[PDB]
Amino acid sequence: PKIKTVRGAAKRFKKTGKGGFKHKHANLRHILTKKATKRKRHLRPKAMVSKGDLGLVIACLPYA
Amino acid sequence: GIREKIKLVSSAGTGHFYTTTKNKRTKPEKLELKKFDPVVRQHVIYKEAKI
Amino acid sequence: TRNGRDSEAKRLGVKRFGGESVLAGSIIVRQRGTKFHAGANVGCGRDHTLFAKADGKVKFEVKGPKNRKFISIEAE
Amino acid sequence: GFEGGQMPLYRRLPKFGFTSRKAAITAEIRLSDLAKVEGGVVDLNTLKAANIIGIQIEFAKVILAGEVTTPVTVRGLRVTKGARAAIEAAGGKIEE
RNA sequence: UUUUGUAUAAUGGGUCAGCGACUUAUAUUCUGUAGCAAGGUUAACCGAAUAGGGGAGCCGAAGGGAAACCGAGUCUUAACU
RNA sequence: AGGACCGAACCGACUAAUGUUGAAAAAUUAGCGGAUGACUUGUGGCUGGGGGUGAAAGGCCAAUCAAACCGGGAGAUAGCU
RNA sequence: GUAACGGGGCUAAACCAUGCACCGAAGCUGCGGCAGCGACGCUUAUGCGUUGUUGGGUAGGGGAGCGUUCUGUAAGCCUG
RNA sequence: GUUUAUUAAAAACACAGCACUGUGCAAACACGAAAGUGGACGUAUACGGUGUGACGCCUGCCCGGUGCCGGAAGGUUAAUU
RNA sequence: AAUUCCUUGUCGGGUAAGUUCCGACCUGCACGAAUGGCGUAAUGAUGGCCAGGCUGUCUCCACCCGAGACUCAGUGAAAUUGAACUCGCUGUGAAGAUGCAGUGUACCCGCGGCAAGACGGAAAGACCCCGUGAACCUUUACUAUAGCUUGACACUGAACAU
RNA sequence: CUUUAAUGUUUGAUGUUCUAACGUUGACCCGUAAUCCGGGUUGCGGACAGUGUCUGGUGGGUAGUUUGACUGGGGCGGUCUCCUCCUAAAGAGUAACGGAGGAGCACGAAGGUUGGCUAAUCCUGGUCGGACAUCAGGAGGUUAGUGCAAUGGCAUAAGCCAGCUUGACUGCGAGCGUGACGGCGCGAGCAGGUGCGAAAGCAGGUCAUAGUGAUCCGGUGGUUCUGAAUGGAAGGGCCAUC
Ligand SMILES: [Mg+2]
Ligand SMILES: [Mg+2]
Ligand SMILES: [Mg+2]
Ligand SMILES: [Mg+2]
Ligand SMILES: [Mg+2]
Ligand SMILES: [Mg+2]
Ligand SMILES: [Mg+2]
Ligand SMILES: [Mg+2]
Ligand SMILES: [Mg+2]
Ligand SMILES: [Mg+2]
Ligand SMILES: [Mg+2]
Ligand SMILES: [Mg+2]
Ligand SMILES: [Mg+2]
Ligand SMILES: [Mg+2]
Ligand SMILES: [Mg+2]
Ligand SMILES: [Mg+2]
Ligand SMILES: [Mg+2]
Ligand SMILES: [Mg+2]
Ligand SMILES: [Mg+2]
Ligand SMILES: [Mg+2]
Ligand SMILES: [Mg+2]
Ligand SMILES: [Mg+2]
Ligand SMILES: [Mg+2]
Ligand SMILES: [Mg+2]
Ligand SMILES: [Mg+2]
Ligand SMILES: [Mg+2]
Ligand SMILES: [Mg+2]
Ligand SMILES: [Mg+2]
Ligand SMILES: [Mg+2]
Ligand SMILES: [Mg+2]
Ligand SMILES: [Mg+2]
Ligand SMILES: [Mg+2]
Ligand SMILES: [Mg+2]
Ligand SMILES: [Mg+2]
Ligand SMILES: [Mg+2]
Ligand SMILES: [Mg+2]
Ligand SMILES: [Mg+2]
Ligand SMILES: [Mg+2]
Ligand SMILES: [Mg+2]
Ligand SMILES: [Mg+2]
Ligand SMILES: [Mg+2]
Ligand SMILES: [Mg+2]
Ligand SMILES: [Mg+2]
Ligand SMILES: [Mg+2]
Repeated sequence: PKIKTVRGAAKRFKKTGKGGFKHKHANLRHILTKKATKRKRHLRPKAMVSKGDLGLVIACLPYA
Repeated sequence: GIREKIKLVSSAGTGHFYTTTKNKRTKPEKLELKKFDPVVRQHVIYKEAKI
Repeated sequence: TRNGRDSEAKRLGVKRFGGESVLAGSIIVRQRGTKFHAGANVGCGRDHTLFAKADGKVKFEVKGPKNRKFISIEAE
Repeated sequence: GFEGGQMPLYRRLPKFGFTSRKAAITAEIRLSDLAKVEGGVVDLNTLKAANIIGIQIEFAKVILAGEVTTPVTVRGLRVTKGARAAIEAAGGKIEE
C-alpha cells in the first residue's frame, strides 16, 4: 500500500527550495501580555527545521 | 496575582491596542498614556479598556 | 526544612580571551555584576554582558584609581 | 515521529496557513514552451492541446525561464516583466 | 547464553539423524549499475500479444508568500542601510 | 411417643500408621460419627456459563472452576525471556 | 588439616648499599610467507612488479568468496 | 443436622424461637426484550426480604453523620414553547 | 477474656518445681446489650487443664513369629544425564571447588549398607520487586447502562359548570 | 368616551359527569367431547391505566477502565517546575533521598531623562525623652542601601530626592552566547515617530540573575488575503489579544 502521510505534520511543515522545511515558531498563541515586544517580534517569521529534527520530519512527510 | 490584564486602546480610531496589567484596587482611575500607533504612524493618546 | 534544590548553571564567564579577533557584536564576557567594565569599543548590556562595538582584538587591562578590570577592543 | 514520550516536533510547533483552491487551477509556462504549440498562437486551449498544461487549468503565466527563439502571439495569459521583454525581443506579441 | 564479571555450585543441551527462525507484497528514500536526457517514463486497456499501440497521468527543468499575487526573484515593513 | 439411646447392613469421614516412580491421579488397615430421619438409595426428568445450583466452603457444574468444555476471531498482544 | 614465605628448605637462600653477569614475553631483532592501504614504477586496458606501512577485537558498519536446490546454456557434455 | 468430593468437620452454615420491614392479590418478589410462569390453585394467623439465633433474666443513652420514611410553602431545575 | 500491648500483670489454689489451668482483683492498650449482654441443664470424633486405671510413650531396650531387604532361576521398568581418566586439606576464585594453586593421600574392580556433599532430582519461585501484564472483588474513583422514577407529546374522545 | 355589569365566541386552567377509544388475571354464548386463543353478549372500570418517542432524577444491579514516577528492595515520609550559593578539582559543564535558602509576584512609578544629594555604627552635648525616636558636633568611610533569597555588582553610584514626562515606543537587526531539539538570552546600528537635556547625549522598562505553561480547540478586535456556478455571506488564513 501507499505510505500514509502524518497529516498533523503536513499542517506544520513546508518543503523549501533547497530541500529544507519551514515552520512557524512556538510561544505566539496566547499568554502574550507578559511576553516582551522584542521576543514576540522575532517569533513572527517562519524558521527552518534544525539538523537533528530533519530525520523525524522527513519520516512523517514521505510525499513532501 | 491580585493584578489584572487591561488593554490600552488607540484614540486614533484604528483598532490598535497595547496590553498591560493594573492594580485595580490601589489605582482605580483609567490609565492614560501617549503611545505610538503603527496604523496612523504617529504618537496618539491611549485609554484603558477591559481585556 | 529539607534541601535537594539547585538552579540550572548559567554558563557565565569569559567567552573571548585576550588577543582573540572578534567581529563587532561578539560577546566577550557574560557576568552577574560588572566584574569587568566596558572599555574602548566595548558595550555593556542590560544583564552586564560585555560585547564588541567594533571589529578587532580583545584587550584586558587594569585602569583607574579603583584598580578596576576593563575589556577593550584594539584595531587589528 | 515518536520521541519516547516528549511532545513531538509535529505537535510542539503550531499549525499554519490554508490551501488555495485557485492555485490548483493556475499554471506557469516557460518561454521554452511557447515554441512547442502548434500554431504560433499561445492561449489556454493551445498549451492544453500541446500537453504543456492540464485540462482543468483555468489561468496561466509566462515566466522568464528558458528561451524564446521564434515570434509568438500570447493571448489571454498573464506575462512577467522579464518574459514580456523576452517575447517582444523575439518579435512576439502580447494581448489580453 | 546472559553479564561489570562465569571453571562457575548461574541458563540450556542424554546422544544421533531429518526438520526448525530477517520472508513476501506494495509504497518510499539512498547507494550501485544500465538506458535516455531538459527531459524521462507510461497505467488501465488495445494487441499484430515479452513486439507494437496507448502519454490519462507521474516526476523534473522555479521559486517566494498563509494567500491573492509576483516571478529569478519573492516575502518581511510605510520603506529597508 | 422421639430430627430418643446402644449397635450391623447402609450413609458418612474424626485420629494414626502404611502407601507417595502407590494395589489406588485420594486408597488400605486399626479405631471413629449417623443409623425412623432435616435418613439413605435405584430409574427417569428439570435448571447452562456472568449462567445454573449452593443448610455458604467461592463449594459443585464429567480427574486442576474468583467464571466449564469445544470451535472460531487467531499468527490477540508480549517495551519480556 | 601444617595452612599469616606456593612448598622444600634457608642464618642467607633475610635486610640495607654498590657493582657486574645471566634467565626471562605472542614486545624487539633475524629468516621465510600471505593480505589491507599508500606511493612509485620493468612500465598503465587495470593486473602485475617494486617498496613504505598496517594486520587483538564484542555490538555494529563495510568488502570479498564457498557450497546446496531449481531455470536457461543442454536433443550439449559425462555415465552400465 | 450441614460443610471446604481431593491437607480445614470447627467455635463456621443451618436450626426452632424473636424482631424489623415489604406485600390488598393481575400481591410484593423472582425467571423472561415478550408471551408465559413461579409466588399459589395460597390471600395478611398469608407470602417475600433482612438481621438475630433454644431457654432463663434481660436488651440503657445518642437522629449530629450516612441510609431510609413523611412533608409541601419557598429557592434551584429537563424536554417542551 | 476466642478481646489485655505492657504481660509469665498481681494475689489465691493446685505441683518438689505450673509462661498453660481454676478462683479472684480492675490499671477494659482496644467488653457491653438482636453487629445482641450475661447465665444455662442436656448435647459435642470441638479448644484448654487435672486425676484413677493402664501400659515399650519413656528410663533402655531384649527376645521371638510373619512380609520385604540378601542368594539362585525367569521377566524386566524409572526419574536423570554437556563430556568425565569423578580423592582430602588449606588457599584462590562470579565471593561456599573432584576439576584452579600449593600440598597431602591413594595398587586395579565389585557387593551389602549410610545419607555429609555433588549449592543432589522434580516444578522457567507461590515470598519480593518489576511490566504504562491478566483476572475477579469493593466503593460517596471515573464513564456508561438495565431497572426504577418524573414530566411533555402520541395512541386519546364528548358534555357541562366555575 | 370617563367607567361597570351581563348574555354569544376563541384558546387556556380547574372540577364534575358521560361512553365510544383502551383495560378486565368477573359471568355467559359459539367455534369446540378445549382452564389456550378468537369472535360475540353482559357486568365492572375508562379517556385514567398502560405502551412508544423524548426528557430530568436515581441506579456497583451490570459493564469498561483508571488509580504516576523517583527511591541504597518496596511501602510510609519526602520529592517532581524555576532562582541563588557550596560540593565543582582557579575556562564551561559536572552526581547523590549531599549542605543552605528563595520564586509562582510587585511597581504608571518603584519606568525614562535632566539636575541635585550620600549611608551603617560608635563617642560627646541637648525640653518632655528612657539602651534606642527627633536635633548638634566629632570619629567612621558604605560595614548602610538595593520592593524580595543568595551571589556577583553598585560612588561616574545601580543607593536617595525633585522637575518635566511615557523609550514599559512600532518595524528591523551586523554580530554573538546558550541549548539534542522546541527554545531562551545579549546586541551596536538602520527607518518611522517620541520624552528629557543648553548641549554632548540618554531612553526599545525596573542593578543583574526566579515571578512560569508547548500544541490543539475555542473567544474578542482588526484585515490590499481566501470565499466550492456567480455576487454576497458562513467558515478558513494573516496581525493583535484572551
Ligand atoms: Mg493568534
Ligand atoms: Mg496531459
Ligand atoms: Mg549479577
Ligand atoms: Mg575464568
Ligand atoms: Mg552450569
Ligand atoms: Mg538440563
Ligand atoms: Mg542435528
Ligand atoms: Mg437417633
Ligand atoms: Mg474404616
Ligand atoms: Mg456415641
Ligand atoms: Mg448408633
Ligand atoms: Mg440422575
Ligand atoms: Mg474466603
Ligand atoms: Mg484480529
Ligand atoms: Mg502467539
Ligand atoms: Mg616452613
Ligand atoms: Mg642489587
Ligand atoms: Mg610482533
Ligand atoms: Mg597486532
Ligand atoms: Mg452432630
Ligand atoms: Mg478437604
Ligand atoms: Mg478432614
Ligand atoms: Mg449469628
Ligand atoms: Mg439497643
Ligand atoms: Mg424525601
Ligand atoms: Mg481466669
Ligand atoms: Mg534376578
Ligand atoms: Mg560440578
Ligand atoms: Mg535442586
Ligand atoms: Mg521465573
Ligand atoms: Mg402516562
Ligand atoms: Mg434519556
Ligand atoms: Mg450510580
Ligand atoms: Mg466494577
Ligand atoms: Mg479493552
Ligand atoms: Mg516505582
Ligand atoms: Mg568552574
Ligand atoms: Mg577546573
Ligand atoms: Mg531602584
Ligand atoms: Mg546625574
Ligand atoms: Mg546621648
Ligand atoms: Mg530640546
Ligand atoms: Mg454554492
Ligand atoms: Mg460563489
